[PDB]
Amino acid sequence: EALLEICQRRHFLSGSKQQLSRDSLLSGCHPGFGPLGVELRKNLAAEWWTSVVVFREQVFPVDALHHKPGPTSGKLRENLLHGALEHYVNCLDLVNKRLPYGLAQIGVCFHPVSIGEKTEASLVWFTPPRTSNQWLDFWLRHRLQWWRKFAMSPSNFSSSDCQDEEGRKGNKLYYNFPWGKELIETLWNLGDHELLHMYPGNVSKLHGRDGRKNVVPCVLSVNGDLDRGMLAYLYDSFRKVLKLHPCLAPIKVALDVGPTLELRQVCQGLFNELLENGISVWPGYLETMQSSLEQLYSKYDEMSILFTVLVTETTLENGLIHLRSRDTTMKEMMHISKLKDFLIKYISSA
Amino acid sequence: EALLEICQRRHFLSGSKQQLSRDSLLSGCHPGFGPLGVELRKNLAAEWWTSVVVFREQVFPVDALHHKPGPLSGKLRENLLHGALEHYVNCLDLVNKRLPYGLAQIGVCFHPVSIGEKTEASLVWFTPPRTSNQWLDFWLRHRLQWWRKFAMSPSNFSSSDCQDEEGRKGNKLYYNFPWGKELIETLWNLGDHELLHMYPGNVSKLHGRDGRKNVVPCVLSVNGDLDRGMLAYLYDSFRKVLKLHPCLAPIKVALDVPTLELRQVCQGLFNELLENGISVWPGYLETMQSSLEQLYSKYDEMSILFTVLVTETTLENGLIHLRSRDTTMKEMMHISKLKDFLIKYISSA
Amino acid sequence: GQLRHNPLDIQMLSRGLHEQIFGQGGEMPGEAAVRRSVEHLQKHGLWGQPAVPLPDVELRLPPLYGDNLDQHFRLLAQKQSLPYLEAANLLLQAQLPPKPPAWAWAEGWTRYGPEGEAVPVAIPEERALVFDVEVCLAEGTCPTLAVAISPSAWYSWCSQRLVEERYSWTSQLSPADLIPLEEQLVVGHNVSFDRAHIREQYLIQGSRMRFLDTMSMHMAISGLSSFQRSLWIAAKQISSWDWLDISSVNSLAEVHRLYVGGPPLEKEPRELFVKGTMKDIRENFQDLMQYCAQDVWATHEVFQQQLPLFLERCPHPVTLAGMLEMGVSYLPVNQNWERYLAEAQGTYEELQREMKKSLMDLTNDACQLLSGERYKEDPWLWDLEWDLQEFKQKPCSEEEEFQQDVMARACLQKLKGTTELLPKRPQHLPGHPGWYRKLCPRLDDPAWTPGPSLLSLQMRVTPKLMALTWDGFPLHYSERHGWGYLVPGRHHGNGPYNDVDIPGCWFFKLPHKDGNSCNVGSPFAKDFLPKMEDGTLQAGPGGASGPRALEINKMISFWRNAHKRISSQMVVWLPRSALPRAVIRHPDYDEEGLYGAILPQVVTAGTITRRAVEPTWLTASNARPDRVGSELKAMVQAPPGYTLVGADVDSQELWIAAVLGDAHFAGMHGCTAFGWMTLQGRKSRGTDLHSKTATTVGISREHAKIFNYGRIYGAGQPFAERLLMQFNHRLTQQEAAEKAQQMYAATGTESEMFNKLESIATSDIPRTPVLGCCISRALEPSAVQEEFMTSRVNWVVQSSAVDYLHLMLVAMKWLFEEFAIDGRFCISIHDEVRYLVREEDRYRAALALQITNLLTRCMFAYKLGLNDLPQSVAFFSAVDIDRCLRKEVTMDCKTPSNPTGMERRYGIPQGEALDIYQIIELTKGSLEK
DNA sequence: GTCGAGTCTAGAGGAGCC
DNA sequence: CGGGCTCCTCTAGACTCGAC
Ligand SMILES: Nc1ccn([C@H]2C[C@H](O)[C@@H](COP(=O)(O)OP(=O)(O)OP(=O)(O)O)O2)c(=O)n1
Ligand SMILES: [Ca+2]
Repeated sequence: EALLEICQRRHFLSGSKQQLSRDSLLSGCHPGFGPLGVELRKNLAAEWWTSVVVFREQVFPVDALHHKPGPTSGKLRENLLHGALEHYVNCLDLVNKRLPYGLAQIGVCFHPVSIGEKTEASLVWFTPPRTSNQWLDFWLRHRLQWWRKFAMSPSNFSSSDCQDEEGRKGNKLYYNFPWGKELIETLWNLGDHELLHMYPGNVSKLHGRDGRKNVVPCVLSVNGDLDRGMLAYLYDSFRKVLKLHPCLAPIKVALDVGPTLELRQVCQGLFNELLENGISVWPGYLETMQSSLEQLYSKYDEMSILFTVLVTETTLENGLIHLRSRDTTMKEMMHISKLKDFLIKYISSA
Repeated sequence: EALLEICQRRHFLSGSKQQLSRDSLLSGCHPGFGPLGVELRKNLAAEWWTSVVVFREQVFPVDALHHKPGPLSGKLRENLLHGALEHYVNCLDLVNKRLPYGLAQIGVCFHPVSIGEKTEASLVWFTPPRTSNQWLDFWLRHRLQWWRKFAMSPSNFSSSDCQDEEGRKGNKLYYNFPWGKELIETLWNLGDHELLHMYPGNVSKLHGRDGRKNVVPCVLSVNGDLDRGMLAYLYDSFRKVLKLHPCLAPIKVALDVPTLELRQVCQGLFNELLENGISVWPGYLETMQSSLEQLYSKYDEMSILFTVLVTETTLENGLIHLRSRDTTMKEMMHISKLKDFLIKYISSA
Repeated sequence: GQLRHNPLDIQMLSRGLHEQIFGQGGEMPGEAAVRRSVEHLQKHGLWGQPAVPLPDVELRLPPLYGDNLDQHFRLLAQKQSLPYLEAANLLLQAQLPPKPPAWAWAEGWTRYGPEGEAVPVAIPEERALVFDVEVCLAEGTCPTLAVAISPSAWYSWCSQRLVEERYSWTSQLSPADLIPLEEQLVVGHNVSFDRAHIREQYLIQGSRMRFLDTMSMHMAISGLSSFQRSLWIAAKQISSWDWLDISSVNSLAEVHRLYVGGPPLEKEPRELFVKGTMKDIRENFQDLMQYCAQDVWATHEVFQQQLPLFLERCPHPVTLAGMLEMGVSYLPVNQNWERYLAEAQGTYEELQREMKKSLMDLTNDACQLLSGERYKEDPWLWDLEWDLQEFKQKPCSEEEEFQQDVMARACLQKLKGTTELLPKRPQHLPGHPGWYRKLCPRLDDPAWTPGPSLLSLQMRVTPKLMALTWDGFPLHYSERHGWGYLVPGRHHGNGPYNDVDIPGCWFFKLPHKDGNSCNVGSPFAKDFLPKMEDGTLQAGPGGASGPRALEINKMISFWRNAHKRISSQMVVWLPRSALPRAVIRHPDYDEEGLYGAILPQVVTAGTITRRAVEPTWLTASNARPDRVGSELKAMVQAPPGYTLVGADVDSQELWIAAVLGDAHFAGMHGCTAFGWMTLQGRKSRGTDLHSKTATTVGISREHAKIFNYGRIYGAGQPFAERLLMQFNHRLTQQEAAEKAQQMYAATGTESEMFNKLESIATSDIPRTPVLGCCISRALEPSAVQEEFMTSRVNWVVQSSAVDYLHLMLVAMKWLFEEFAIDGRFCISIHDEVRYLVREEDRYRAALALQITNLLTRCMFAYKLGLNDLPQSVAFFSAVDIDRCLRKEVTMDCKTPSNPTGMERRYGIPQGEALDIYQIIELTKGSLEK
């Protein structure tokens, strides 16, 4: 229960212990995450987007409405697959009817538990039937590597081949939570049945190009839970330290001062620099209720803050600022001019 | 009507032409957005976030659910204010009982029309009554500057002062669409009434340090529409060319095209540009080719900043044709200086 | 009656085949010899054992030209290699004008007439050449320039990538990117390398150009062993040293100093073609081409001094024909090769980062022991460098907000300009300890990765970081005695060592798989995985963290040591025009696919036993479910319409040693106990000697091969015990010694083999008992006395196997040419022969290979005078007919990089292994169409 | 004008093949 | 007394070269 209390103290999970029952967190009946939790979820979404949509020439974003009107009134969505399949004909025009191509979307879906809300990342991968199993294996490996490369213990991310009630091939991704393995991502090799049902009539519209051959694509659907993924990463990260990934740490750097007026302007300039660079900074030069250095170090360790920048009296003399990392617990004296390049390189090369 | 047709064709808006209408776009009942529209709204959200939450130590994200349980049988949320007000108590501990602070959020809000879903950017500012109107005017000026920053004609982003029935000062930002003026944002000075209603009694928990004394802050509402903002920017940016601002345009460079070696060079340039953070449209994958005029028209209607062409001469010298959306002036530059040129151009504006 | 038996009741060859091969007129062994053999067999308890007859085979063999088998083989080899001997003699009678002073700066080939005039020609157009090729290593594998020596005129070649400056060239090589050459003969020092840059050598259809190698003939005439090479190099800087003055290493300078002995060879100090760019080559064109011409001239002189000696010491034409046929290796590939490279590299990187995550976490958690000087209490990390270095030192309004931002930025900029105060060279992590500094790359590195990325299990601090323990004792490294562990005190395993002198501790080395003399260099070897699983070797964290490190090390060990070789393999992708119509019209042909080939750079005679040597393809691991990228050979896939038809000889050295011992004892098959045991056994019943050993001792059949071949060539009983304990962990030290005495002191069974081998070895001029090829001049008893005894005794059998390979190659080429079999030689491992045959002629190729094996066995028998051949070894057990290249036709090649197998990831099906009884039915017993 | 960071070679141990 | 090959990574030594 130490992880939940640390999340409460560092604003990852809101509410008291009553609302922090792990069943509530898994189901989605919990209240919203804290600002640090929101930042961690946003980092996960950004990394997922970079891995799936940005670096693929055939994957495009898609916007699916949160509600599904009609057949007797409308309902709220439970999966992102339906809305993405609703845009297949329209998005065929982007890739000039070439296969494979994908539609991706990160959003919130509602399922009965009380209504539990889950942040889900989906990828509908229209493929010719010839290489559908090959693409399923490739996406299994790719998504498993994506989950593992941000984890301190990649062995806790596993896979399991599974068959649907109709015999459709598929795979399931799990994380080894302390209580048990909970499903976090599911790949199904759905055929053309969903497309044919959603588009009754002529199959000429759905004809994609497999090389020089027209064919109806096989819907490889990938759905991943980002709230449960964030909780899994919080468990994986957890001297009490949340060793979140440098590309997933909610707060990259916390700047503190150890000449009240001059150091304030120095820290303000460094704050503006790192921010414009693209690095979110926790202001540690504003806390009137100052504490000892060890207490600040413990607080920053519990907050998954990668670096603590210290501006002292000697900084004005020679420009050297102390810099402590979350990993070795050792700080290093580096010049102000070189701080932005070092931080950017540390974040990018991670 | 031509702009909406271009947006539908160029995947700024999804759905059929008949479904997409002005009223549906302004009410949130439209079928949705295409990939280009999604990326444009994402750029808008990123810029708004950088302008509000970033560059400030007092603004924090808000995580408010889409439904409000409990007796009014839950209902879909209509605004992001209630989540911030519920997080008010914990955020005071977050700021270590300081004052003032803020709780800004971008999310989908549900409004009856049918079900109308709008992406709204709100800003709940908690300030002591001593400096209420000062912060209200500060937020008004900063929001108007942000709206006018990307506008080709910033005179169309109007601002007005309106008084509500309750008798509270407020502002209403607008955009001058061709048919008329539509509300894209609204500011109100609600006060502490909502917080008192949501926390009846025991005002000791709501006290914050306004310097030395303890005060219960007021509530400032700065609520805008990012979907209406996207439409306003599209109308302001409209030879059929969508002159979007570089910070908002979804696709920066279009890359086109011995097929094998040219494809390899284009793939290397594509990887470099993507790794450096520049979105590229992979037009070189298309075996079918059309007139270069058609390519330029397509890339202009897609609000693409530049079109890069790799040809046979590239292998020998490394020069690539470069075409500019704004100036329509072609030039030859070395393929190893394209990334730095694009980064400098983006940073410049 | 086709069934025949010898006086020892061993089933001999069928009557028809015996009459076709041996004819008639053989001499009976005599009553005394039969009595001796029966007495020996009854003494060893093998005369009363029965045997199940094998089905008889009736074949209409191709007409043998000569009066007997030896004359037939001589005629075949002379017909095969007659033009090439003439070209070599043309080289022997060649005089050239001095090299031109002004080399031509033109693309293509240039012919230099008298006085140095340069004439552009399309090709040298000659029958014999001396060839050297220079390649800009920093640019790729495309050839840069080449100079050729013909008896008439000099020739020089310059590439398009050396005369023209371009922004970027294509990285996928093509026949248009190679040197255009081509009955022709090409001579070079490492001609295999120079062969790989010829445009016409990558065609699917074969060519009549053969290549002669200077290193191969040097090894044939006066070669040196690896230990001999080391001793030669040490002496250039065992009581026998007469071999030094007549031998040298394969370096062209040393070879020219040996065979010619003129002025010392001139070597460029800059080495621009290896450690330089294309601009340096363009600036120093004349000097580099002059060096190439000098190397060509030295090679020509060495060839002139070597060829008569090689013909003297290897007078059998089959030797030369097989050395020429062994240098035309050809391995087809496709786009699956590129995909395999990508997948193997990706899997290697994934496993590497998975291991490095745990390693970096352990290292980072160890930096906290610096605080409070707590490292003195850690048994693993009390002797590292924990020292830290010091750093080297020589509601605001709009206007108000803008002014505040400008002032903050200017204040930052003013303090930003203080960079001149600090030294230019950035200090590498002064704050962290020294052991942590050594594990971190510097920021100047373009491939910088955060954290201690420069860490691996092979380093000397990893076991201390992982707190590996042996029987509850922390691991300790001794520079004198390798690894080990510290027992508190002041246990008997591997003995104590007082040299470490650690206070109040004892040092015991880890058990090495090769005895107490060897030292363990890393606890993460494959031999320590059973000890990690058992529990003697444990990690401090415990659980799966420990064993997973060793598992991943085993998985990625091969790719770590072979990715540079495999990825850098010179692949030339043939276009559609160069491909045959059969490949294009086949259904499996892919329009978007690639079809190329890899030419192995094979040194035909790189061994004192005249064996072949290839850095990669003779070291290529077979597919395994644990080693990453172990499907290397499985990626050699035949083009559409083609199949890789080949086979492996069964129990080669065992049969050669047995037949030699029998011929020494009496002129019959199965005279000695060892020969009788070798013959009595089938491979379909699992009763052959390797399978019998694998049954008697629980080790696998490959371990049985290792055990038998060690016991043959002088391995002692302690070696047998160590091998048994290594390959079977259920055996104890006392139990393993029982089985060592059971197969060593109970042998004499193999006395005649030893007698024959020591008779050939101690002879003044040792020769192969089949083709008469002599041993290297640096191994004759007059030069080495009693030294190198094991090498010399093994040389007889190994060179006999090489002669077997030569005979197989000659016979296969003859059968392919005579009956119009569409195919070519693919690759030959030391006892394997792969042939790239069309799908329509796979069974004809199988029958041809069976006939070749029969003829080679009969030749081995006849040259020893046995005048007959047993039916047990007269044919191949099974001939593999598969599209890809793998040890067995049924393995699907499942790998960490190839998890779905060859059938799912690629389109490769499983082939068939067919015996003679099935090949005859499939082709009606005739090789003709 | 002394000294620390590259550079290079070499030797050992491990690991593929037959 | 196994034989014949292949090559790698790591560590130590020697060396050099520049920076102060
Ligand atoms: N450790 C080894 C392995 C092999 N060889 C030699 C002896 C063989 O004659 C030759 C061929 O290798 P194989 O292992 O293929 O030997 P076989 O052909 O006898 O194996 P099998 O017949 O069981 O396929 O290599 C050796 O001396 N020592
Ligand atoms: Ca064999």
